[PDB]
Amino acid sequence: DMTFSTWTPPPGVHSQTLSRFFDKVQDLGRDSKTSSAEVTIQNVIKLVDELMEAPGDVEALAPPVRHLIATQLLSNLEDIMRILAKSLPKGPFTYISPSNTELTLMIQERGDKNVTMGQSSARMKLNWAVAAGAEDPGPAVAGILSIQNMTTLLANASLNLHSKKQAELEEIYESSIRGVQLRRLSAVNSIFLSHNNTKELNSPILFAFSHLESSDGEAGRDPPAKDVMPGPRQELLCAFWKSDSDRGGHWATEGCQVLGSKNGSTTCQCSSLSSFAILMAHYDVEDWKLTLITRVGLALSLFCLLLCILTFLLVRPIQGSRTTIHLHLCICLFVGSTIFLAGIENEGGQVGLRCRLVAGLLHYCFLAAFCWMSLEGLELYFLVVRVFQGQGLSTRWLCLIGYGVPLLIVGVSAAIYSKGYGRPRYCWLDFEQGFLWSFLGPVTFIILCNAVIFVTTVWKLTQKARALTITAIAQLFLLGCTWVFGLFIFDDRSLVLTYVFTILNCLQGAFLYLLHCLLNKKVREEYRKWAC
Ligand SMILES: *[C@@H]1O[C@H](CO)[C@@H](O)[C@H](O)[C@H]1NC(C)=O
Ligand SMILES: *[C@@H]1O[C@H](CO)[C@@H](O)[C@H](O)[C@H]1NC(C)=O
Ligand SMILES: *[C@@H]1O[C@H](CO)[C@@H](O)[C@H](O)[C@H]1NC(C)=O
Repeated sequence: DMTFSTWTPPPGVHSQTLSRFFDKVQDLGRDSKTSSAEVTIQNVIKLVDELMEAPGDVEALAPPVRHLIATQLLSNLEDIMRILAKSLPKGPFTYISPSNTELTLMIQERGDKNVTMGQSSARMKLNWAVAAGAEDPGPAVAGILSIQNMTTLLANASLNLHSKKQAELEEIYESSIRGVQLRRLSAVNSIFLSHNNTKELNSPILFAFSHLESSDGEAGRDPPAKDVMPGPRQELLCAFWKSDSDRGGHWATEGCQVLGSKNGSTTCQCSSLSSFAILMAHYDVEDWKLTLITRVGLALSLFCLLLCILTFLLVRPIQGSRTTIHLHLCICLFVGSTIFLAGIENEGGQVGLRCRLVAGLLHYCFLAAFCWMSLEGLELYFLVVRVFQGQGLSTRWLCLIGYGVPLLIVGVSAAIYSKGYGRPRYCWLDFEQGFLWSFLGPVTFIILCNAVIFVTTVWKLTQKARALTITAIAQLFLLGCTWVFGLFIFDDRSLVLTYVFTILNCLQGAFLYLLHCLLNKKVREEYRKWAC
C-alpha cells in the first residue's frame, strides 16, 4: 500500500501512555495490508478507544498541552483515513467500534449531485463538487467520524467568542460575560473531504447532528433522544475545533448557525468543514448586585423610617391628619426600601413571578409615597385656604387616595404592560415599547398637581404654615431626587451615582425623622415620658 504517515507526539510533550499508543500505531502501519486497510483504520480507532479507556498520565499535563494532543490526534486520524481512502474501492464504508465509535466513509466519482450521508450520529447533506477536490483528479473522498469520550482529552476546554458574537451576547444579557463552561451533546468529532484545504466552503453545507444519551441499557434499542430544554443563560452551539497558537486549540462557532432541533437532532448550516460538535454551553455571567455601601445605607434609612413609624403610632399628643399622612408616607417608604433590599437583585435568572411581583410592589410603594406627599401638600393647601378654621380631611379618604390611586395606576399599567415589569438584570420596570411615557405620565401629572398646590399655598400665604410649606417642598424635592438617582444606579458602569443614591436615602430618613419627630417638641416630651 501507499506510505503511511508517522504519528508523533507534539514537541515538548512526554507521556508514557501516549508513547505506548503511538508505538502500536507505527507498528500497525508498518504491518498493515492493502486488504486490511479498512481493518487498519478500525484497529487505529480501537487503539484510540483503548487510549481513552486508559487515560494514564495524560490528565497530569497542562490543559493547553492536552488540547494540542487532542487536535493532533484528530488531525492524524483524518490524515490516515484520507490516505487509506484511495486504497479502497468506490462505495460507502460504515463501521461501529465495540467502544461505540462510528465512522462513515463514502467514495464516488466527481459530480455535483447533492449527497446526503450518515447513519446514526449525523446526517450530512453536501454538494459533491467539493468532495472531488480542487486539484485531485482521483475519486472523491468524504467521511464523518464520531467519538464519544473526547472528555478524556477535551476537559475544561476553552471557547473563543468572536467580537461581534460577544457584542450580540452582551446586548442579549445587558452586561459582561465572565466566561463559558462547555458541556457537549454530540459525539461527532470529524468531517473531512479528500483534500486538506477545507477552511472555506463556496456553498454552505447542512448537517443534522444527533446527541447520544449515555444509557446503561442494551445498545441499539434505545429510543430517539428527548429534547433538552434550553435555559435562559445558555444557548445551543454548532461549534468546531480550531487550533490556536497560544493554547493549542479552542472551540469556535463563527461560520455556523442553528436552524432547528427535534427528534433528538440539531440542524446546523456551516460555511466551512472541520471537527464539528454540538455544545450545550452554559455562560457564566455576573449579576448586578447591591454593594455593601448601598445595603448599609438602605438599612440606615429603614431604621430611621421605623423610628418614624413607631413615633407616629405611639405618640398620642401629635395625632392628626398631618401625623397620619407622615405615618403612611413613612410606611410606604419603609416597605419600598425593604422590597428593594430583599428583591431588587435578580440572581442570574429569568424574569419569574417573584421578580415581576417585586417590580410591581416597588412601583406601588413609589406611587403611594409620592401620593402621600401630595396629600400632605393638599392638606396644607386646605388649611391655608380655609384660613386655619380646620376639620382637616378624614383619614379614610386619605387612605383611599394615597393607597388606591397608586393601586389603580399600577393595576392599569400591569394590565397593559405586563411584560414591562421585571428585567433579567434587576427586578424593576423595563422601559421598552413606550412604557417610559406611560410611567412618567402619572408621575409628571402628580408633580404638576404638587407644584400647583404649593405655588397656590405660597401665594395665599403671601396675602408657621409657610415653614410647613417650605418643609413639604423640600421633602418633595428630596424624595424626587432620591427616586431619580434611584433609576440610574443600574445603568452606570462605575457605581459613583450609587454613592449619591445611598446618601440621598440617608438624608431622606434623617430629614423625615429630624423635621417630623426630633424637631417636634411634643414628640421629645413623649420620648422622655417613656424613658422616665
Ligand atoms: C468516558 O470515560 C471516562 C474514563 O476515561 C469516564 O470517566 C466517563 O464517565 C466516560 N463517559 C462516558 C459517556 O462513557
Ligand atoms: C475546570 O477545571 C477546574 C480546575 O482548574 C476543575 O476544578 C473543574 O472541575 C473543571 N470544570 C469542568 C467543567 O471541566
Ligand atoms: C419526532 O418528534 C415529532 C414531534 O416533535 C413527532 O411529531 C414525530 O412523530 C417524531 N418522529 C419520530 C421518529 O420520533
